[PDB]
Amino acid sequence: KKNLGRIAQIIGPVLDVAFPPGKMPNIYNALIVKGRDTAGQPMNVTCEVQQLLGNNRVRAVAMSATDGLTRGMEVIDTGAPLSVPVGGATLGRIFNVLGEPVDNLGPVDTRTTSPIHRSAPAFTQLDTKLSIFETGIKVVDLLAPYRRGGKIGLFGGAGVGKTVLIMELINNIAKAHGGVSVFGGVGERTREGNDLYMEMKESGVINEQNIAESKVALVYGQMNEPPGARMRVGLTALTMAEYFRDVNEQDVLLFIDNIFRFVQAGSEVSALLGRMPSAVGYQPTLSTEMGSLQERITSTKEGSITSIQAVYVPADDLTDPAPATTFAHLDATTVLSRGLAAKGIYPAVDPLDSTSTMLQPRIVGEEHYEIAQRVKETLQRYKELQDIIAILGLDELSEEDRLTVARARKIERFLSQPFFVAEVFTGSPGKYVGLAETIRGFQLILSGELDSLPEQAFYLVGNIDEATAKAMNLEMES
Amino acid sequence: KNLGRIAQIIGPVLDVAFPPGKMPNIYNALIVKGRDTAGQPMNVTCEVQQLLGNNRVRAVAMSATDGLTRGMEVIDTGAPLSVPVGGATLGRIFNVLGEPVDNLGPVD
Amino acid sequence: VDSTASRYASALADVADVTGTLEATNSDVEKLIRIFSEEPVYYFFANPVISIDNKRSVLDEIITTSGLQPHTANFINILIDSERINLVKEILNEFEDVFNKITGTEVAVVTSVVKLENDHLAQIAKGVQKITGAKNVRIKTVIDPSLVAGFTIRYGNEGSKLVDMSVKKQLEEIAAQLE
Amino acid sequence: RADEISKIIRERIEGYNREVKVVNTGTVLQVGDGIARIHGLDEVMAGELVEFEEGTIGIALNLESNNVGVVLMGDGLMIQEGSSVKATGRIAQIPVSEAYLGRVINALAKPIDGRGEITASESRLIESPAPGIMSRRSVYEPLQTGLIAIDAMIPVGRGQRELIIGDRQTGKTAVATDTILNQQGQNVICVYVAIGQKASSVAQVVTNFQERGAMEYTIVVAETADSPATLQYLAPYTGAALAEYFMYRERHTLIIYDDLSKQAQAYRQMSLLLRRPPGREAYPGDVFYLHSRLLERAAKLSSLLGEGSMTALPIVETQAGDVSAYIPTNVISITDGQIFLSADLFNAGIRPAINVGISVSRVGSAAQIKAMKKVAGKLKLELAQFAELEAFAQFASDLDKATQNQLARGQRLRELLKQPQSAPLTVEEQVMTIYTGTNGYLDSLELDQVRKYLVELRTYVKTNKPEFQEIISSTKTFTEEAEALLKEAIQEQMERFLL
Amino acid sequence: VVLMGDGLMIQEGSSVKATGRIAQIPVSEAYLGRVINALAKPIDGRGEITASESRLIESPAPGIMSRRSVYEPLQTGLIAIDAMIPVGRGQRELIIGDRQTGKTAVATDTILNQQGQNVICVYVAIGQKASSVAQVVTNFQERGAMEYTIVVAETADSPATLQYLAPYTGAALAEYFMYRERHTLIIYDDLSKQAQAYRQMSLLLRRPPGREAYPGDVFYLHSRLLERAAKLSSLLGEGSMTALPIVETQAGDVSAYIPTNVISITDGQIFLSADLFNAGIRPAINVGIS
Ligand SMILES: Nc1ncnc2c1ncn2[C@@H]1O[C@H](COP(=O)(O)OP(=O)(O)OP(=O)(O)O)[C@@H](O)[C@H]1O
Ligand SMILES: Nc1ncnc2c1ncn2[C@@H]1O[C@H](COP(=O)(O)OP(=O)(O)OP(=O)(O)O)[C@@H](O)[C@H]1O
Ligand SMILES: Nc1ncnc2c1ncn2[C@@H]1O[C@H](COP(=O)(O)OP(=O)(O)O)[C@@H](O)[C@H]1O
Ligand SMILES: [Mg+2]
Ligand SMILES: [Mg+2]
Ligand SMILES: [Mg+2]
Repeated sequence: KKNLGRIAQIIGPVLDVAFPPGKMPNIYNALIVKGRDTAGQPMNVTCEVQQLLGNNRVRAVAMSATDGLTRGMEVIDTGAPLSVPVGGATLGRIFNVLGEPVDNLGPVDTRTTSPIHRSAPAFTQLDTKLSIFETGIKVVDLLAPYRRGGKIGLFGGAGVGKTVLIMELINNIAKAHGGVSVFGGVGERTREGNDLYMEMKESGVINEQNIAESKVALVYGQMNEPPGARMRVGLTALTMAEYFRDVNEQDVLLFIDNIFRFVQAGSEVSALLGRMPSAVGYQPTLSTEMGSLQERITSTKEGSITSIQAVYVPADDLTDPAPATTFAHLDATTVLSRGLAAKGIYPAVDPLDSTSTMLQPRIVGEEHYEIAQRVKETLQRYKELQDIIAILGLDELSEEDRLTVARARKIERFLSQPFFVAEVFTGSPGKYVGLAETIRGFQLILSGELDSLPEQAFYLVGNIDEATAKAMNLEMES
Repeated sequence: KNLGRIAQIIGPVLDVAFPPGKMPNIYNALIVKGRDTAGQPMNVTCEVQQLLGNNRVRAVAMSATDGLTRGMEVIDTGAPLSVPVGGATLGRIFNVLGEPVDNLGPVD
Repeated sequence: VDSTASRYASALADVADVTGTLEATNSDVEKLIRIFSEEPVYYFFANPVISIDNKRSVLDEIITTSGLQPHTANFINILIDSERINLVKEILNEFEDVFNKITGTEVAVVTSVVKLENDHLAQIAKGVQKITGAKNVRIKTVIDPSLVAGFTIRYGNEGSKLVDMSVKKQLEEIAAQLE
Repeated sequence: RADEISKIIRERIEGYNREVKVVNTGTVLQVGDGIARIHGLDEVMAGELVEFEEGTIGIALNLESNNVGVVLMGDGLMIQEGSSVKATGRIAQIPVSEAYLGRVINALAKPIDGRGEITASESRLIESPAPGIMSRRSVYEPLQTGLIAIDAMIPVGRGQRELIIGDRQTGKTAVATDTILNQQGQNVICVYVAIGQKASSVAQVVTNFQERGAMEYTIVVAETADSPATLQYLAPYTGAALAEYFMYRERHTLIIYDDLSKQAQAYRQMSLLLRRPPGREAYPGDVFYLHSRLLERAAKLSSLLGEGSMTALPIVETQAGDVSAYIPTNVISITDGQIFLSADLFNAGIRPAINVGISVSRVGSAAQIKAMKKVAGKLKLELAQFAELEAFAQFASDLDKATQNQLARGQRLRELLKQPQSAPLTVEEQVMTIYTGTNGYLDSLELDQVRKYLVELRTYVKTNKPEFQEIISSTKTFTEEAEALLKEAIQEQMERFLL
Repeated sequence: VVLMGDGLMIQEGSSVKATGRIAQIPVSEAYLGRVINALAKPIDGRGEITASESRLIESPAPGIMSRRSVYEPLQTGLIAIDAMIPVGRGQRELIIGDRQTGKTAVATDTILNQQGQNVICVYVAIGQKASSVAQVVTNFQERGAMEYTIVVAETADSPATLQYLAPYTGAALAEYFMYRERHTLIIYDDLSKQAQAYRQMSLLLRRPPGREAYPGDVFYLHSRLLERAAKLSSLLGEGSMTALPIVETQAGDVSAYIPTNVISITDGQIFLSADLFNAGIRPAINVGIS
């Protein structure tokens, strides 16, 4: 005997639903429109109450296409927020925003479901253990080491390598991970989700037979989806991540590509809700919508989520409010560059604009910390000299400033690395580089014992030994 | 054959109110029957830019609105600005309205 | 003028005009204005919080005692459904101006220091129908002492067009002696 | 608000004690700025086509509580206020059939080529859903553009979204046109959408298709700049739904959007007239979702659906090469690769002005055939060498034979890449051109001799030794039998071209 | 009405009572060592705070006669500050920089240095990540800095009304000790995030916006906040309140609206730059601008 609504208005994906005066749905509750098409009757238009409007009327945002909805259809209030299946039944499965399987398999076991709107963990239940986390990448392990159990951001514009670098952090880590990984695809290419679903199966992670032993749950709301769906994809993936943290008490990896598209979709429907926008046309509730996602990610004293997010940066502008509101939530930010990707240095990580909480001597060690400083002191000094050498060139620099230019020109190429994922672009095989290899490889450039080698010997080699073996062939071949 | 009334004059922009059925469509020329400084008739030509709803158009004047009064009669021409064409136009300077402003008589 | 209050009142007049209840509807509209003057009665209809269902029941009882016209009872019911009861007072006042237009009547205002006689009123009505073109002319009187002796009339579609000779002699003579 | 017009209100008073359904027809309240508000139509669906008395169609999109906002497809310059409207019942469709081949067509799929009516039996939705995560597979067939610089170095596969991006007058329409001209032998249906362009410019392209027989497998969806902003916003979704009729009927399809840039500015025009709050460069927030509804419909489908594909080549114009601009950066984040046509090369006569080092493709080696994977791999590494060797060339100025050879090789590698307009090269001819230029069989020629030599060399192999074409068209691999049979013809052509 | 919580259960048409009071805070000596909310309710999970009095959350500043000149040092332990940009008791010194440049670590080292200086410290953390606030509390409590420190924490999961009121919750605590002859230090970790919470509130109240859609009274937001930090005269017991606001900039853009406002309010600024930071100069005081 649920209360029954009628649709009053349809403006895009935003529906205004007229309810009886005694009973109104609460904010964030899900509504099921009856729905109708040419062939059949789909109840697959799920809504979500945003605003109570008055005159016994709510304002809801649809999670599907609203084409084919008529003013005056029956709307069913579910009485609860949007619930999603969680647990071991979600392992190996691709989901909608609505928690519904897309992978053309059997229906999921919905004995255990969970709402997508939950409060964050309490201040008491947090853990303060600062463990380092190794990724196999030379820019990442040296100059911005990642937080085991914390938020991590990959910043950069279009076509710089956020997706290729995030597929390297799945490749190096998620198979070596002792727990469940969760991928959340928010506003990305549906082709890229097809490749990841094949990369998981080919790597043995999503096994075709005995699918309940898979340790990856995929959640996809991509570019084609309506903007109300793409707001709630990240909350569907996060609800499934925080089941394994709270109930199964496992360490969880949470890859979300892209969380900018989570913001951009919340900006599009905020225009339809009639709200007064903030700077750059963004929604006024931007820091609260963004913080409602990121404060549910933090690790508890039961389990631990590590999230690696790709944050798209519009127009290469890190001062844009949607990149800027993300920086406050992150333990490590890996800013990718376009000027480095235009050179072909990959991963195109800006080594000075990429930061970390972890790069402190009580965490990384004293040997690691004193060399991460000396790389950044070298690349800062060469950053300052690129107005003198922009016009006059190298010829007018002093003996010391030419030596800092010479070493920093070798540091920048040894920061680059071939990836396993990028073996279909270049053909060269990727190299995992351990941190013990990374610290000693930059000890040699800063001590100057490899000043005789050419600079192209350091480009796209794993160890510093491969930079030595490449230096032979450039010196040998005549 | 339609008479409208000026509803408002805000700058060069006029709003003209029409009867409910007889109604100009967009880009038609409106001829505002105005009065001059001294007291002679002089007409102001306009062009419908917006149909505002409630039988009311929004027009942008082709001349000065200085001295127009809310409630003067406006002729709907039924067509946009028609301008003389031919060999009668050669050697002549014209207005926007197709009116000769070179003081050599009318365009025959 | 074309504002929401004016827009509704014009509709109400048009339906009366069609059905030939212009005299009959006008009396009812005047009757409504007495009803909605009261702060308590107006407040009950106007506020959003009181339930709409309750409002109709009370409204129906009010209509029965009032004995309003069949459309006039609808017109208020239409206002209530479409939320515009907060501007009933503007709408009712607006209707009077529209109602004069339909008849082709005009209104005039004449003011004096002391009360005056009916033949003066009829001759002012003659002059106002002359210079205005009332199909018919109408008249109102407001006694104000702070003038000297004259009469001021006020007419037009709005209360705009004004001619007088009481103190405009004196203020005119100040402004003519500064010349 | 819009409904309180006093005719609508007056009608209401008369019928208050009454039940009614005005669900069938409606009354136009106002027409202005590309949208019409319509009282009535109490049972239209969202996204339904509505019909007017003048014949203008509109898509019902803003279904408010008393009126309906209808997005006018066309000029509303005739729609009289108060006129009656009609709920069609159908929900934003174009008719689509096999009879669209050879036809130049509108955004409403009406013929504009003056050649009569077009018969159709089926329909397809304008806003139709993209293929899902399981309805796809990997892009593996090549789509051959005939331009050597694409087909060797930025190769486009079937099902790939590839961006053609550059400044104005840099040959963007040419790369799109020569790709359509190359699909003669293949079972690929091309669709050309011209959004907001010169009508003279579209008429040249249609005539170039008639002249070369490309208009037996091509639909041209033509809006002009004189056309209203809604039809320019609509026309890529029309041309994509023509291209989805063949995709889901197991055919392969090629869609070209000329100016996705001009669709973005027509939808910006629409939404600023709708008084919607914009963002960067005054584009609204739905600008990403504008072009990602469109380009996610391009997909290599799985074998469970029949393996249709749709290669989308959108064209985006940049302003002085601003890749950081909002509309190029949105489409780069949707597209699988991009082909940068640069204006320094176009002004230097390096047509097609393809900036090879900055142009990427996501399926590089998966697209190309095994002859192209084997032969053009040495092409990609030589231009990696020659890009660094053109640097410090004038600084050194004493060019030794470990460099002066590798530079004069690299200048004639560019002469391989120059093609004339509206003349593609077959895959046998591309693997024959890249083979000779990489080995150095052109080094004794001058820079004004390589272009004339290779034309005499491809005409030699068509006529005299056609067994080279038999190997590459059948085996699709650069065989040792094919390599020797080519070298024999290189020797004969050097003997002929000298004397 | 702007809500001090999420309005999820609130029903349209339900009743709502007016409390009679404006914005009070329970206040005592027992807040020392407690991590509290913007409502001064303890969120560290260590028991209820015994508090008898109350102060107003928006209480007025001391006047011109209620003060005296700033004459006593407040040592930060950073030789770059205590020699060239000195902060005294009663002074408002802004700490302004970019992201990840040393803003908190300057301000934390100030509180840690007050170990035997006999001052009360209040750390307000507006809009800051809860694992970042829990790491600051853990660093304080390990050194014994929590013996004299209050931490007021509003993380970004909280609604915007509580982030807006977190500095006024902290400053009303500081004025409890300033008026009882104690000297107090208050750090607002991210004033820029107080203004963005106040921008959100005023844009959902449908107030007309200004530069960067901030309301016009976002200057009066920080001015009535920071003018509360003062050194009182000898008649008022001569207690002090040193404010240390923190404002981030966008790659050093002080042409931005909120840093331009707060620089004009405080009694000086400490510029931390990222170029001096990466080149080894730590703490990265950009002195010629400071
Ligand atoms: N490969 C080529 N060889 C020779 N000429 C070419 C080639 N490609 C293009 N052109 C010439 O260059 C001119 C510009 O090309 P085109 O119009 O195709 O580019 P566009 O960028 O689409 O131009 P616009 O932006 O003005 O529409 C054309 O006149 C064409 O004749
Ligand atoms: N004097 C110093 N010596 C060495 N390292 C320092 C010094 N001051 C700050 N740091 C380092 O700077 C890093 C960033 O510091 P902090 O977080 O305090 O800056 P912030 O501006 O508050 O950053 P955010 O904007 O992320 O809040 C810290 O990890 C810290 O180790
Ligand atoms: N490590 C790498 N090596 C070679 N090329 C790369 C590498 N990383 C990225 N790229 C190039 O950049 C292109 C776009 O990168 P992508 O991950 O799509 O960027 P984004 O995530 O910003 O969209 C890739 O198609 C690839 O060609
Ligand atoms: Mg990407
Ligand atoms: Mg063109
Ligand atoms: Mg900090």
